[PDB]
Amino acid sequence: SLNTDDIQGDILVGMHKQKQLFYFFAINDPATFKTHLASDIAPVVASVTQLSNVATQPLVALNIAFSNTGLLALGVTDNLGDSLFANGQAKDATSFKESTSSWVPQFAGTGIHGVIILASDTTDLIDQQVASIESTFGSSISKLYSLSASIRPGNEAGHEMFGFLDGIAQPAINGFNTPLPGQNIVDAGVIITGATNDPITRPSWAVGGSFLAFRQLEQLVPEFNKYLLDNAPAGSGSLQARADLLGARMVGRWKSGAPIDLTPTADDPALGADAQRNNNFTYSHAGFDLGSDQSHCPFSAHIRKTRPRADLGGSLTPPNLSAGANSIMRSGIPYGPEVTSAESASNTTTQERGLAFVAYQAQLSQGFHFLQQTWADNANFPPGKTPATVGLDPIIGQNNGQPRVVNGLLPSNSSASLSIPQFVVSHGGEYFFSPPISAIGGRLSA
Ligand code: HEM
Ligand SMILES: *[C@@H]1O[C@H](CO)[C@@H](O[C@@H]2O[C@H](CO)[C@@H](O[C@@H]3O[C@H](CO)[C@@H](O)[C@H](O)[C@@H]3O)[C@H](O)[C@H]2NC(C)=O)[C@H](O)[C@H]1NC(C)=O
Ligand SMILES: *[C@@H]1O[C@H](CO)[C@@H](O)[C@H](O)[C@H]1NC(C)=O
Ligand SMILES: *[C@@H]1O[C@H](CO)[C@@H](O)[C@H](O)[C@H]1NC(C)=O
Ligand SMILES: C[As](C)(=O)[O-]
Repeated sequence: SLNTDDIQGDILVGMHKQKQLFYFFAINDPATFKTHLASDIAPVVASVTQLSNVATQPLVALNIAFSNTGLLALGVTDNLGDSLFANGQAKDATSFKESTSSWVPQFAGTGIHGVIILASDTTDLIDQQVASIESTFGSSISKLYSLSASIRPGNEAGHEMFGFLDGIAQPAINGFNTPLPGQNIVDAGVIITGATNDPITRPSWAVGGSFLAFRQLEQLVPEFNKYLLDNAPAGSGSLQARADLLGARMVGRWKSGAPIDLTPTADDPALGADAQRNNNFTYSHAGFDLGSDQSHCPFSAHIRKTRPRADLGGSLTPPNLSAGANSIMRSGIPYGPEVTSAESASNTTTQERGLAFVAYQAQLSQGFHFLQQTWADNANFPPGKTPATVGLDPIIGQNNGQPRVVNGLLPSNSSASLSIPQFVVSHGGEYFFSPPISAIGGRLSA
């Protein structure tokens, strides 16, 4: 099975901290960088084992990942077996029908050699650890960009910026996770490079790693909320209820985490909070035609677009096991301030906030990149539906900056289209490789 002593913590279990910093660096002096990578970083890289034990949480959890150009800067010229990783995310932007005009300039290029993920319960601890790293490495490293992120405050902890409980759904790794009801079950090699049934040849030092797809996704929260009020379906329910319904129809879950498939007309917070129930569905319903029924959940809903379940065949009763190879592990975390009074009032965002999106997978072409291009951005996915035009994912679907046509959202008429402005704005990111911990003070320091 998996050697969890040698797998970086964020890949499989997440950092388990209130605050994170994504610290994007260039390598100036490989020789000196390597010395300190081996001596100072490697020994303190947090493993899955370490982060899985409540009694061995580090004060600051550290992970580290390298871009293609970072590996080359280290003289590591081996083929990692991933062309998307090699080319970098900036080159991939066309695949997602987005312009680099909105990108963080530092992302729009291949100058970034890596990212250090620091995680801690206070920003003070993170800041001090940055100081220690910079003093240790000196001018052998340059900070190019950073992004601070945090779990949201109070009762919104674990919710993303639109207000929805996040981090319910992940693939279970066969032989490692004990699966929850409804959860997909996949080979380790879907997530971990060189692991069980990863068909791609890797360098030996890379066995136990994963590809990290980072995306800085700004969310326009006041704009989103206004759209919901303005386009809420008619009905006998209150305006707030009907606006909330439309939001949940877009996501596929209510804010509590309750899947709309299991509770189509109102939130069920007891269900949302219950990990034994809140993923226990396939999209199939007795007496309903899977191909045309959007009364439980639109074909276009975010979670349905990103894990189709019964939409791609297989069991109509849970768990559905379809499309395991297109699973991602998600370790995203919100960034930016809470929505301010003035923004709430004006419906207009002025302070950047959103999701520091992190997806892990063994093949970028099967994971994040696939979900975004082949499913979310595909107006005829899922296939074989009636009507055939599902439209785009209303959360992440992109159409070159144009409003997205999204069908199925209104319960009264599945043929009714909404034309929806983007509420998520990509500011880009990069593809990294999080190596096994042994490689950090091993090959990468040699
Ligand atoms: C800021 C942008 C995004 C927001 C606000 C967002 C929000 C959410 C929410 C609220 C959930 C439901 C929580 C859960 O089931 O765990 C979810 C699930 C998910 N999202 Fe996102 N998401 C975003 C971007 C992305 C992107 C870019 C992808 C991949 C291309 C992605 C893939 C997924 C997947 C795979 C699931 C779980 C689906 C399942 O297993 O049923 N999301 N997202
Ligand atoms: C996850 O969801 C499934 C359904 O998709 C749940 O299984 C269902 O559980 C209910 C209540 O326990 C079962 O009800 C039974 O129906 C049979 C009809 O054959 C009846 O003879 C019994 O008297 C009873 O009413 C239902 O059969 C069962 N369905 C299936 C397909 O297994 C399951 O309980 C959920 N898991 C969790 C942890 O909630
Ligand atoms: C924000 O949008 C809501 C709903 O459309 C509207 O009632 C309100 O007047 C808007 N705020 C401003 C400042 O226009
Ligand atoms: C359903 O929506 C379609 C597409 O806009 C429209 O042509 C049709 O008239 C609608 N049906 C009803 C009953 O509103
Ligand atoms: C999942 As059912 C009880 O609507 O067939």
